[PDB]
Amino acid sequence: PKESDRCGGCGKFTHEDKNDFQWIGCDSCQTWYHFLCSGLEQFEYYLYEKFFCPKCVPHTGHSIRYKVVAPHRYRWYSPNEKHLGIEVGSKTWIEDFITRENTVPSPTDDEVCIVEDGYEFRREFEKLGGADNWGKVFMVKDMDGLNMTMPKPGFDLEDVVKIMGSDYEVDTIDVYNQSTYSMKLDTFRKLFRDTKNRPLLYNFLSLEFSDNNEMKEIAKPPRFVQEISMVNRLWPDVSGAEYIKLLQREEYLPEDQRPKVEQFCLAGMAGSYTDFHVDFGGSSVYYHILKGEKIFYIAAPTEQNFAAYQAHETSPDTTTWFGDIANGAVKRVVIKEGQTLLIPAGWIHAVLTPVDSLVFGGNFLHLGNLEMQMRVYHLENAIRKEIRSEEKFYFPNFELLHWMYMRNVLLEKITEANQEGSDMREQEKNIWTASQIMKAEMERWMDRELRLGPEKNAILPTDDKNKIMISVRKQIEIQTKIQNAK
Amino acid sequence: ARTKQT
Ligand SMILES: O=C(O)CNC(=O)C(=O)O
Ligand SMILES: [Fe+2]
Ligand SMILES: [Zn+2]
Ligand SMILES: [Zn+2]
Repeated sequence: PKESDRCGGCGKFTHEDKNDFQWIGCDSCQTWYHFLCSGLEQFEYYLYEKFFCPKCVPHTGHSIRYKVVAPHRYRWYSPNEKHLGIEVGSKTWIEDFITRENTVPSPTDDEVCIVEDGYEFRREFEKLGGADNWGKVFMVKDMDGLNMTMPKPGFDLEDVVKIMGSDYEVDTIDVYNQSTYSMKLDTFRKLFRDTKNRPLLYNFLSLEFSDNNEMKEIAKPPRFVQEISMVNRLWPDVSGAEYIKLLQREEYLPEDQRPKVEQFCLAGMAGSYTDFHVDFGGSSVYYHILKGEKIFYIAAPTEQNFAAYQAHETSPDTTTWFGDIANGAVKRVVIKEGQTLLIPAGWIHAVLTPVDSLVFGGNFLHLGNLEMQMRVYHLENAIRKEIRSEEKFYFPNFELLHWMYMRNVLLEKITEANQEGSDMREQEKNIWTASQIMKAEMERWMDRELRLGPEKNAILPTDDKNKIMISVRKQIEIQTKIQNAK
Repeated sequence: ARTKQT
């Protein structure tokens, strides 16, 4: 081939390969570099008008970044978008938004319930039917009572990067561009320390640390969350005889299959803004502000609001804030240092970060919200039919998780029930109704799979599924025959 | 910035 076309380097024509297959040219020496060999991290790929490779920087100066020409646009650098409208949430949009931000209505007592501590939460949570009837959002002022393991105050980003590693790569939002890129934790810290100079804002929401032996012990979900978590139910963190018995039955599940979404760490700069959405899979959320402050803008999961949200999301429009077209559905709820927010399935929400913040939270699925979860799933699929998105923004192995839950959990219980008496409505009415609901949804999945084959990759052979569905139908019909008898 | 993909 040709020498000029050789990184870089790396000194090779083809990278070992995520580099993808992308290079960048040096506006000095003119030699090409594979992106992964340029010295740039993903978040810089679009920042520089003139890129100067490491070989040339001490004698050519740093790289020159585009002039901020359209601060009201995601492409704030493209002079062509100067005349175009203000986009939510460009720098221009967020600034303005902050000034009127507090005019948005507070919630009704039916919507959010504020409690002083976890003990009061427990009592109010129980009054409303508990987790199986959980439909409203809770804000807890003081964690005492929640059994939620958290770092002692004074703990901060500095401790996070030390434990996780300075080279650890986290997915970060470029707020003003409203996109996400990779950034070394170290690189985030440096920018986060520089409070007085911040051309662009950064805020990472996706830092899952359930696989870090040190971290996963410093910040855990509340006990009640752990108890109802479906992911937890399937991939128990047990040991010895327990784990062995868990193996003897084919109830073992690969760690690389587990959805890692229950232990997130979030850090964000003041002026950060994450736009409206529903957490993937219609998952519920715990959310604890260790430092800083967060303002959530929430709307109940009603059919009217879903219709509005679905339109909002599929609409190519970019200038219209969801709140303005939601008919007073959006409410304002502030969370401050030390406080905790508990959101059940379906809630549409946006969030403003008025102040540099460090948060620990997590997403989970639970039987109590099975319908709403499936409703949200439908919502995601409906939206996907129009726009094209990545898969790392939706609930990982959502369908597999249910196949496993049905087979490993619900099915075994209906069976044991069936083997004695035994009316499940007597001491397991909640399990039974979840089974019928999950089965209904799975039947559709099966049908769909037979009407156009499986998907791509893996994992559960159509054969296996069908075998499972045959088993579930049998036990379910048996149980219904028992009930009809009584 | 001048880039490329192969
Ligand atoms: O704090 C961020 O800006 C957004 N976080 C959430 O919406 C939460 O995980 O439900
Ligand atoms: Fe969210
Ligand atoms: Zn050079
Ligand atoms: Zn290279």
